[PDB]
Amino acid sequence: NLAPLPPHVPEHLVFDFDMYNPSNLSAGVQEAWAVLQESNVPDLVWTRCNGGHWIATRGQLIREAYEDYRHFSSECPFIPREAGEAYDFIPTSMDPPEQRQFRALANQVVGMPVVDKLENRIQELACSLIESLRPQGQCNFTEDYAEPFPIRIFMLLAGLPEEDIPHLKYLTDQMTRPDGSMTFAEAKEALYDYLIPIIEQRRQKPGTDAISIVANGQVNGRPITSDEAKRMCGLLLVGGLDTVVNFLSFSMEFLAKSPEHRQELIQRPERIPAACEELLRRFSLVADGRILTSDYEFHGVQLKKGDQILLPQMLSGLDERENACPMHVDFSRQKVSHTTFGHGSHLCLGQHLARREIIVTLKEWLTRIPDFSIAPGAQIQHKSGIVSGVQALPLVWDPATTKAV
Ligand code: HEM
Ligand SMILES: CC1(C)[C@H]2CC[C@]1(C)C(=O)C2
Ligand SMILES: [K+]
Repeated sequence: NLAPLPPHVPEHLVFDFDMYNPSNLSAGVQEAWAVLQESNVPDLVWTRCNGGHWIATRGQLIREAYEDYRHFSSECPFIPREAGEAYDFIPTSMDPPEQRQFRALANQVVGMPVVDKLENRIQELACSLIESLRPQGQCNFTEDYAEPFPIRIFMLLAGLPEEDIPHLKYLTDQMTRPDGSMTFAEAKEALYDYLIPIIEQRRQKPGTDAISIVANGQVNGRPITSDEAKRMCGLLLVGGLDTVVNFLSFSMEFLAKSPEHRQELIQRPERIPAACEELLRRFSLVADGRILTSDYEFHGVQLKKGDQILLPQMLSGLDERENACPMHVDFSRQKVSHTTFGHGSHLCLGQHLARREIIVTLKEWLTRIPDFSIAPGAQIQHKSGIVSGVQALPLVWDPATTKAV
């Protein structure tokens, strides 16, 4: 149920939003979150759900809060409170100045030059998976492409066996969209139980994979400890297994429902980079936040030391103060404004690898299967959380319209 109102929270600012189960969920998850941006609702509200916390609802306030690490700390970034307390991943659980040194090391394994290195295998794998599904006339897109494609690339990058994917994917999902069988703390500890033996193994026998580079790496001179390497590798696992996976499915659900947008990109495959950005704005999917270090008056509201505030990256680009007609997808938008990959000092390091997996998917899929639909009568359901997603996505096409390349 609800959590009792704190003394400092005025009554006219209460709007009971549940981020794990929004009441408008059937209309789509972005639409369900967009109810916070209607005429009746203020820029900053308090919900009594999930222990009780603030939510900033506007792009202006979300950008402002992510720039100010002094008042708004990363130490406790997840809601509910006990998930945020247990959270100790690197570099996401630290503020500047100390987080900055770990960023350069993580950038060695997921940054731009490693993307260039992988580009040939990313190409190879997409074409292979799509050419396999092509004669079939149908697929559950989430199972058949959206999961195997990003995840297999990450397991290659990190040098882990493919047979381990089911176990790891399950644990990751409990951290982002819990079903109640595991607490955040139990999920995290089980991921660490997996990593520790492997990090010890590649510290005595180094390879060229991602885990070997992190474990044998250096932060601003000094050798990195086994503990820090475990906490950095934990984040990379979560990021590689539950981000692009979920976004690909939102993008393809839209494309199956809009043959005009599908056609524009077939006619002009050079607009596909630009299309990628608009889809990232419209189908943004991440929402975490920050904790108040002191009492602070933020835009005429009293925040108290210890309060959690959810600062949904998702909402910035759906805000009509930033983009006009925000629920409409337009590939020739003049300025595409979002904070899909974050804002401030914690800007997503894997964003280059993300965009390449997205752009290669669009180009290579439309090139082979230009005409497809949602399976008729099937109702598409979303799920909300720290990272939102899609439960299933049955597609159908007719194999005579396809092209073997
Ligand atoms: C659709 C794809 C993706 C989205 C929307 C996304 C979103 C984000 C967001 C919002 C943050 C900031 C978190 C915060 O401020 O608390 C972030 C950080 C981060 N992401 Fe991503 N991400 C994506 C893909 C990836 C991938 C594929 C990886 C690579 C394994 C990854 C690795 C990281 C890392 C290492 C950080 C931590 C950076 C730091 O704290 O300094 N992300 N991402
Ligand atoms: C997307 C992410 C990698 C980023 C925000 C949520 C996430 C799952 C993390 O724990 C950090
Ligand atoms: K913490």
